Amino acid sequence: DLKPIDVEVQAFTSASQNISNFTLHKYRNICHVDTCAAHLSKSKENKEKLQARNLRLIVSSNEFLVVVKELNDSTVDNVVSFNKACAIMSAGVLKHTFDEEFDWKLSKYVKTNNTTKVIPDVKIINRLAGQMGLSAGNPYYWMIVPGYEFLYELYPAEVLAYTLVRLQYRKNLNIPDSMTDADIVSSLVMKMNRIHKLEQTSFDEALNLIGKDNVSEAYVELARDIGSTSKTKRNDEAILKFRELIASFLPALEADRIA
Amino acid sequence: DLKPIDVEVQAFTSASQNISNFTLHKYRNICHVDTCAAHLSKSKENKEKLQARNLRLIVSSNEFLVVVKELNDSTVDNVVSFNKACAIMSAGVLKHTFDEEFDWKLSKYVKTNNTTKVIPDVKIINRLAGQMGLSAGNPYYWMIVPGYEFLYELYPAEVLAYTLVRLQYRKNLNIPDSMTDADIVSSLVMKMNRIHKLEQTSFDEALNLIGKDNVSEAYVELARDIGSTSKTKRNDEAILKFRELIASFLPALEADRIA
Amino acid sequence: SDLKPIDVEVQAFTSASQNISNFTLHKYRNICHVDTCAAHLSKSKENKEKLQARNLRLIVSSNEFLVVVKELNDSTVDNVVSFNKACAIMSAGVLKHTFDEEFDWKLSKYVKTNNTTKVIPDVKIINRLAGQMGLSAGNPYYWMIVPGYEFLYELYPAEVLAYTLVRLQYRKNLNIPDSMTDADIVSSLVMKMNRIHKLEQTSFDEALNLIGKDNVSEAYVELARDIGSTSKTKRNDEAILKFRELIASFLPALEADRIAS
Amino acid sequence: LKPIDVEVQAFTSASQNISNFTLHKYRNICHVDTCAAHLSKSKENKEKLQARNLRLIVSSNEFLVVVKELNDSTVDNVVSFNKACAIMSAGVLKHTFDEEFDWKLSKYVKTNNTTKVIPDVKIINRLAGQMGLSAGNPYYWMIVPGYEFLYELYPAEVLAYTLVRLQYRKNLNIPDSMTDADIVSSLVMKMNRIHKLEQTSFDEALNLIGKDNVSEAYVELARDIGSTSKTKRNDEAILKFRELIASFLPALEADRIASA
Repeated sequence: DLKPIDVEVQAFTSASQNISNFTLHKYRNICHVDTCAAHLSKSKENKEKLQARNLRLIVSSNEFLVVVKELNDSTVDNVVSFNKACAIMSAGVLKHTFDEEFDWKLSKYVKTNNTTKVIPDVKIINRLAGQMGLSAGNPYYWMIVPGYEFLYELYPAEVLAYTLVRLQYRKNLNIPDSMTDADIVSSLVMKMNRIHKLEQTSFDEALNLIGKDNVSEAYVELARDIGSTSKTKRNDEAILKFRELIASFLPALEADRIA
Repeated sequence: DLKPIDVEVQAFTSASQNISNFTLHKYRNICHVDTCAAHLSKSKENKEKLQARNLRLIVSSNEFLVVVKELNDSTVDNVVSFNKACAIMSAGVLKHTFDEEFDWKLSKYVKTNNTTKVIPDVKIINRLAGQMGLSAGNPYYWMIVPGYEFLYELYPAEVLAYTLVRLQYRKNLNIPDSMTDADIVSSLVMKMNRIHKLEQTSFDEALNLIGKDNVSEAYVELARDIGSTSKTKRNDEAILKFRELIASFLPALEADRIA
Repeated sequence: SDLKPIDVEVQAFTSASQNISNFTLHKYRNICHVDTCAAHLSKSKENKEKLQARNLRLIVSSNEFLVVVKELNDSTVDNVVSFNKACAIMSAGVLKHTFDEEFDWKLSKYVKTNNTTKVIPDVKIINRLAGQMGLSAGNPYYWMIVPGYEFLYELYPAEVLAYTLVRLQYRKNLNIPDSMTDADIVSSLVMKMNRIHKLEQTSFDEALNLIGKDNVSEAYVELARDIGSTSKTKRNDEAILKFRELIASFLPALEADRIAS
Repeated sequence: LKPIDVEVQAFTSASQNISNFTLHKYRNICHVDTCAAHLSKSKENKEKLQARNLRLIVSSNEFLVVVKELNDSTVDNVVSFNKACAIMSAGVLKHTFDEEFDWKLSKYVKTNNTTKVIPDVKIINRLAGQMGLSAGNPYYWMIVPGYEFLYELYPAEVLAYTLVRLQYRKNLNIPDSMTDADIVSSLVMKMNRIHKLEQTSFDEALNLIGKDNVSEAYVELARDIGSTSKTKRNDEAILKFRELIASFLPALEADRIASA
């Protein structure tokens, strides 16, 4: 009566799991600097378009990336998330603005040996870095991008310092209160757990390996010009006066209510 | 399978933004009312299409608009951004639902003179206005659109009152919590800043030029039905009333226990 | 010339484009064979488990079946329904033979139910949900204790509200999770009451007096009379207390283990 | 919509009959890697079970017919989903747990095995993974549906896992639709059968099996969760990060003085 269907044995293995071993080291030379800087300068609009369609971004005469929403995870190297796309392109630019990068086998910063010395076009503007008070030409300019946390494997002290700046200067950076302090650091802490094995390693050990003085120097540079523009003050003054208006309206709100 | 759109490389520069003057007064008569109301009722789907291609929107038998993303906005009169397009079509409907508009020469509202009496087709639905508790036929119905802030130059007290409502009832309107309170008012403040010159003018001076009584009239109208619409207040009232009922029944319950 | 824009044809968004048809139990009043619908209801837990994997076809009489599905794809089709609507339709089919009266909203009163054939639900079919409240087979309320019962408000408002009252009061006795706020308990009923009573322009006391607070109280007394505890539920509650006692005992050993690591 | 037909079959007092189920009737039916492979597909077997009864071949000599709970039988090889998973789990754990319980001696005797078998370490248990276990852990294949039936063989280990489920229910993605009593009810039912809890105390039961054994297993399982918690790492990070930012005040003032 039970009429059972046969179920063939088929174990769940690593082959059936998500093999996401993403490293920026497989993408170090795919950018034409001014091209990837341009794509990064349009990160807001690229994200708006990504809501509707997948994107194809040409990054050099020899390479392109296919940008997806993460749910479309694929082993194919040049199919990537939005944050991975942004990190890959930023790495292509920062190769020419940061003199040093991290060697995890030597546990130290080493010189980035760059055959070709290229200056990113100083006329390409990064609105995210401009909100911080950074100006075009700053070496950190093209690090202020979505998914910057993936850069931790190349520039750990610089990436952590920016995360620290986001944590301290929430309000100057227009970060919503919906974002807890954990929301700010969680992406970075995932990257740090991958490299440092935080289950078996402490945060003190990780921070001393990359060097707190390195983090200190980057934090000072990134925080130097954070503040408020005239627009940010006008918006803050408006909110306070708009709530004044809302308050002065309640007599008439309850009067219309009685009727 | 992923069908990606090609994204043309075009860097953001200081020349990227049209800082050019925009006045709704050169678009006052281009709409056939029900046609523009029909486009506005599809604002969500038009924006999705706009990510892939520019849009040609026929607004009457004499006029059309070319819709582009913001960085492609032009001095060309019929090439407009998404928000300007929606504002233009909203003004075309609102000229037949709002009796008065603002004259900045005379610092007062004047009567809108309409050759033709036209009622917007009450069967065209504004999903955005339903979220706020407005029903079709309400004179404010087709002001609840993207880029409504551009309407400030015609209906300043009404536009401000809606902004006040968006600030106070953000959660009721299911505004994403990714948006700060400054995000909610920024667009309006920018338009108020161009017209009132808020670097040499006070918010109080601006608010008394348009009239705090007028803002109050409109705030009461728009705020009225959000309150009576709150799912959360109905449920809270119910919980208290329900517990009052349970207290009512305790004598009957004890009497039943004895029998 | 270079913008090359695509043409967008005018096509207004209407109520034809929303299409939320009004669901009424009045279009399903005679589709049940009583013992068949009570049996489907007696397996609501297992029907719900099966719906996670596949859509369901439930035969309700020799002339009718329902197709139960998760999140109706704008189902305008009458026989294609949600789990809660399917459960309410089958519950109404049974309660037509156990409740003597139903509500007439044009008369604002309860009226007699026109039943030519009086059928007794098979008393051997057990409702585990009603048994958890302390109800016994044969109770007229037995097959009201079902998922999606709130839809029955349009036929039995005072009985549906009274059950909601028992759920709100006796959370703990009825194994209701803390993840369910008190609003979560009443929200579906309040949506039904809003649709019928127009609660934007009517008070809760207006609504409660039209259906009748004495009607609510009679039903509340019936449903709350036998609320209590089984030996099993005290065992679980004692187990939870002792288990936490153990967890506290072990905090020395866990701290000792962590610094060692 | 391709609906499945659901046969009408009322729930009665007949639908469930209390019947003795002992894992001791099934101790040698598994080929270890085969049962581990079935357990590794527990989620997919459950989805299949909603539509059809399943036949699972567990060795070259044996198979189980898996049915929904109300179709459970006294027939040995017709079993519920939870019983099937527990039978296959005991088959794997016989070669990973060194000791099992003797309820006539009221203590853990040694598991004697003719053949030394190691479960294929490349078969993955997804639910043991989110708990923070890694393949090769002796507890790896206890983290299965219906594990509570294993109390008959590994009472301290089963109780310890139930303890971890109660405390760290958020870390283990346990649905919040479940009460704390939902988490322990199945274990208490089995504890009630063996210990006669109406005429026995919990304290009596836990002393028979040994509170020391329970603690040992509890610490093992609880430590792997702690180190695994994403929320905990983020909280630690924020504390360390606030300290670091305070560290930088002298360097910041030095830069503020240079800027002026």
